Amino acid sequence: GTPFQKAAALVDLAEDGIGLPVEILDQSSFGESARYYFIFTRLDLIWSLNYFALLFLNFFEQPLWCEKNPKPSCKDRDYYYLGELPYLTNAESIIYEVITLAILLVHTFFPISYEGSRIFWTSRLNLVKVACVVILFVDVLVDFLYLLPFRIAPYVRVIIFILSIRELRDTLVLLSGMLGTYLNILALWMLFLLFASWIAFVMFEATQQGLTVFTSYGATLYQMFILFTTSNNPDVWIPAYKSSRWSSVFFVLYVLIGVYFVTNLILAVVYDSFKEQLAKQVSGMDQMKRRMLEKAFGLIDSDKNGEIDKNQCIKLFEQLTNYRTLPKISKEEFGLIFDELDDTRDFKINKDEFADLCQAIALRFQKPSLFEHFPQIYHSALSQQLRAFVRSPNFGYAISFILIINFIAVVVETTLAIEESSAQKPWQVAEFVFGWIYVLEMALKIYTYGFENYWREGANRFDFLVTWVIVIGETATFITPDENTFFSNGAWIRYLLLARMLRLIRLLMNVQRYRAFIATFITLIPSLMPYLGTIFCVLCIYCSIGVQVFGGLVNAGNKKLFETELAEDDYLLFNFNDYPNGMVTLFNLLVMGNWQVWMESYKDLTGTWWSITYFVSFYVITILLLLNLVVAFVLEAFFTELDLEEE
Amino acid sequence: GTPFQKAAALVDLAEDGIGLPVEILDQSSFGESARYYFIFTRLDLIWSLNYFALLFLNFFEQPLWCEKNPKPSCKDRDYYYLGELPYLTNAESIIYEVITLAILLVHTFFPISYEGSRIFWTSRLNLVKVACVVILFVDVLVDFLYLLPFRIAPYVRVIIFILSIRELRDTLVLLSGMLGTYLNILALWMLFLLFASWIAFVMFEATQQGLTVFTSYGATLYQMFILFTTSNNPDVWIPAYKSSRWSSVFFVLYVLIGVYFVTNLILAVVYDSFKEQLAKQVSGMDQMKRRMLEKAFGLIDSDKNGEIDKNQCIKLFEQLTNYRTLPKISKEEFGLIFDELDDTRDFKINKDEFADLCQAIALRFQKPSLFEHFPQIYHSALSQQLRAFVRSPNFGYAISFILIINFIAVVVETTLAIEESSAQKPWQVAEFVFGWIYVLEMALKIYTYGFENYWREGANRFDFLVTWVIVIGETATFITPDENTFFSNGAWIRYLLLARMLRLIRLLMNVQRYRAFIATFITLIPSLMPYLGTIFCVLCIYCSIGVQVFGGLVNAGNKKLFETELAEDDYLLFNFNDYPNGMVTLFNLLVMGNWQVWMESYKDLTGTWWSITYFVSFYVITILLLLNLVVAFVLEAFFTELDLEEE
Ligand SMILES: [Ca+2]
Ligand SMILES: [Ca+2]
Ligand SMILES: [Ca+2]
Ligand SMILES: [Ca+2]
Ligand SMILES: [Ca+2]
Ligand SMILES: [Ca+2]
Repeated sequence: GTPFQKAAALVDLAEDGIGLPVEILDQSSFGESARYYFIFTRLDLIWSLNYFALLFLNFFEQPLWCEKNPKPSCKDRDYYYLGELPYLTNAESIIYEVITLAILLVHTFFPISYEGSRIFWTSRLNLVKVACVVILFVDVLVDFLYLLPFRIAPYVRVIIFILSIRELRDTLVLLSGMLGTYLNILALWMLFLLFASWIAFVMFEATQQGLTVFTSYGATLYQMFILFTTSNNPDVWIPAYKSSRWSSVFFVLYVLIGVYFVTNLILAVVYDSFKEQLAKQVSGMDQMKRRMLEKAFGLIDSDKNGEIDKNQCIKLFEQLTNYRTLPKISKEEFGLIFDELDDTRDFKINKDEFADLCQAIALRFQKPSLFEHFPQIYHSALSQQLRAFVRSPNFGYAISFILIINFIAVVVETTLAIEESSAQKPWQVAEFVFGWIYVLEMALKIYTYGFENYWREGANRFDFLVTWVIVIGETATFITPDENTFFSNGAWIRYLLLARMLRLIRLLMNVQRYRAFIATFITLIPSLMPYLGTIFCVLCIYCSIGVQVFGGLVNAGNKKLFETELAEDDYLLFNFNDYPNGMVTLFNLLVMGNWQVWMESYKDLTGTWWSITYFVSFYVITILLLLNLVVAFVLEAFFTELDLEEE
Repeated sequence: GTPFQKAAALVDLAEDGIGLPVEILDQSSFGESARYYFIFTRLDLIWSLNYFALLFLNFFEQPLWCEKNPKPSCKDRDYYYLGELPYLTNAESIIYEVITLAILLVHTFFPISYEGSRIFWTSRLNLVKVACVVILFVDVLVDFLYLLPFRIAPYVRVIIFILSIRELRDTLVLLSGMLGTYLNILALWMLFLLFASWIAFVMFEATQQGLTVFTSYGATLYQMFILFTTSNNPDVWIPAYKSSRWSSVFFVLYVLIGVYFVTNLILAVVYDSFKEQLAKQVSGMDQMKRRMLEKAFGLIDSDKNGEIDKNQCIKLFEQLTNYRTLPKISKEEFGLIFDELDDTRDFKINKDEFADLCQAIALRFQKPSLFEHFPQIYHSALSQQLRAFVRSPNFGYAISFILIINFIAVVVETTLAIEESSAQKPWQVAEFVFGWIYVLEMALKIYTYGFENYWREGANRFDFLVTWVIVIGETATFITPDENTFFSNGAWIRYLLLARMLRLIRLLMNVQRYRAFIATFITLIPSLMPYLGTIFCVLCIYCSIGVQVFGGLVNAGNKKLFETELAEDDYLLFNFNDYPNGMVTLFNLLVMGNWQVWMESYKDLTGTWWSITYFVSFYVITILLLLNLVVAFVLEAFFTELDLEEE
């Protein structure tokens, strides 16, 4: 047991909670565990692809109501308002499930090799993983034997995907703590709805608005709930306004208080409670991080001198460079990290000074040209003029001028979109020239800045990709002037025109005051993914429930469907017949635009009032809790960055 | 010229920028100005009532399109979908205008008495006031002579009302300061809209969604703006979804990015700019206050010793107690404030120590019973038992039990809302007893805590007034069992139930966590008044413009009206025919619920595309600027209070 290997393992554990068990580093036969751990970590791309394949299977499964015998077979894609995604047959679904299940089974039960026996079977996460895998295997076996109330696999495989990502696991734990305070503010919100309905039920008792809308307290409470979202504001109290113009005062007060006071109060409480959960998690994670780093320091210094020498600190680096979960470190970066690590400036790292290792590792990002091989070409009299001009401030001025000319060429080309293909070639030739100029621009930039220096920053790598993607398509259209099924097609021409448009957005980066706002938007999406992924997983669960409950009520032969608001508004294509169909239907309810049409219509098709619990719970869980959390993220991101420049 | 009088005037100026001119305190004949200033300030209630009456005249004026000769006379209130507020005849309008104009003219030109001659005519605010008064007088004279393109008096009197209140003027100044940054963010929003519209127009060129919705670039931009409002989300791209389910991805991306990113960025920018404006205004006002207080202190101390004695300070107190714009101060409050002001504890107030006078004045609010006159009654064994019981914690428990019994009685009474008046008498008697026992509670509370100590708090006064208002109504209903036109009416019974339900709301204060939120809302309402008044004035201006432009297009005989979205949705009662009608029509656009129905319909009635400039500018000015500001205020208040409790 080499102490440096254990120190590297402890550093890997300190970077994030994922790693080797703590109690096996000093245990005998540790290398046999490290080897299997490295082998397991070499296949993380395969594991992630398998998990995404399991997640994306719900989109391609035949709906459960098709497993029965409807009067027309559901291959009639127009009768049920289905569309555009194929269904997997029995053989295809069976083989896909078998392959994915085998890979998942290998992934789940492999940690037992480097975790021993008792440690694997005493972890709650491993226990729930094994339980989910066993449930999925039993479901697959039952399905194979049949070829049953309902198919439970869709829910299970979504759960497996959620717990397979560390960020998705963390979000659910945080939401668990919020559940106490969130339920508290829902009771206050519920009391406001309950009493406001009581006032409106007795006020409009014998009036015209109580004989058609507020027929009973349940009807009143139902209508006052929708009014709280301002989805039917003028519609609901037309009869009250037609019989008395003073009745509008009550509804004006209710909407104003409901929207500005109550709705904003929920957002403030949700964000405040969630922000408290970060403090508990971050402090706990950081406290664990420093404990692991401190323990690693003790292993390295067996002499108890208190500090590590230069070579000993270096020897740690090549031991921790075998891990793929740690930032890449070069050979010359070894001194760079040690130079930056030293805070007391004594050629030695201290115990409390060593606790800033993980932050130090991924902070260097610096440092030399391959065009310096021949000094008779690069160092020329005319070369300096080119070198001066490319680095001159007018270089951007010239490129901006070219972009403006390109902008003029694009807008005039889009104007002649109804003309035939006879006059499109002259503009194609002009666009052909514009493609190579930008390639010439980026190639010239490589000649001056170098190759490796040109590739260091991540933003330029995106510019490298988009420049090459658009030029190969542009030149492919020109080198093939005869008729083709891939270059003269209407779809290909449209894609070409869009590509040049997304090139023109670069002009918007010239405005510094606008460029800052775009940069904030770009840097926010990576940090918003775990919360956006949770919303996607919640939609997946709700989509599976919607298909199983509201399966085939929207047909071309239903009689009660054409009397509902769904048919009158021509929303028949937004149903819960498919998984893709229900995935975009839940997006329409996500934005709360005409959202009560589906809630009203599916209540009539099911014929029961219990069906509205599907939509009420979706609004409460997703709109009020998850979307309000995402909204609060965008505000806090802008508020901190905006105030930063004035400081 | 008594120096204490000038010191009191300077303190009045320090409290707020409204007061006597600075350069007349040392000028000769100062008392002749102070007397007129006090006389002017004694009539502030009359001035405020006159200003509010002038503002409220727009609601009672006959619309200008009625001044012409429509085919039916507009006394037929149903033909034009008018309703419920009377029109002032020529004589009534003339006399009301004369009275208001006379009072306003007296108010405007009275300051010239205590401001001299040259000072009055060199102030920009006074010049604007005089110009507005002259314009209003000219309009009144022209109207009298006639009995003309249009009447300008509505806008002028709205402006007069706006500039007659300091808070509205401050809000306007801050908005003028913000205008540049608001335009800066609007330009980026417009660029985003234009780019998205270009992409959508080109990409759906020859598709079914481009032959019915995106017919041209202007129509595409219009529909993309409405979609950014998310008022027609599923409707706009139904043809695209019907021809290709993958087309929904573009619209999903547009809606998500637009709404979240752009809306929250605009809100953040507006809030940041307004906070900067608040910082500037507060800094300037505080600097002016300190300068005025320093000048007053310099005036008081003519001996240049550096500190003021006690008697001189008390003399300042009863010299400044003559102003009605300053907080009330009693006799012992003189010594109380003198003791509280002393920070160095030396029986003397210092130069910088005196600058904390305005804050100290309205901070005492303390300090004794009138029931102590007879010690043979108040001091008794049973009296002691009652005093112990009322102040005991079980007093609240018993009152809560009584209120719960009242809740049961009220709910069972409301259950039998369809029954006749024969069985309502027992419940009327029960609620009669409830009202009297509540009055007994209030009287006993007065008896135990005293009279003045009971009247010190404000919520206690509110409880007193509401209890008396409900009990007088209950007893008036009970003592008249025979048929009456005021006590057996259904409206009276409904009012009684509504009054009782608020008493039933008193129980909501028992929950501490809900009581904190309610108190936060209650203390938030006063601080939001200037912004709500600014929104109200903007709504008044827009209503006047809408009545002037969209006057009588909504009739019962129009042919192009029944083909519009206004008639199909049965929104015909929400038009711009009246001032009351337009005032509630603008509220429907305020909440952005089905808001494009009016924008679509009036474009067809006017027959021009310029009419949408009325609705777009309303959305930009009101929804994106003022309502966002109110929302930001609510969020920041809730956040600060919340974070205050965990601290
Ligand atoms: Ca790790
Ligand atoms: Ca050492
Ligand atoms: Ca050191
Ligand atoms: Ca004053
Ligand atoms: Ca003195
Ligand atoms: Ca002192």
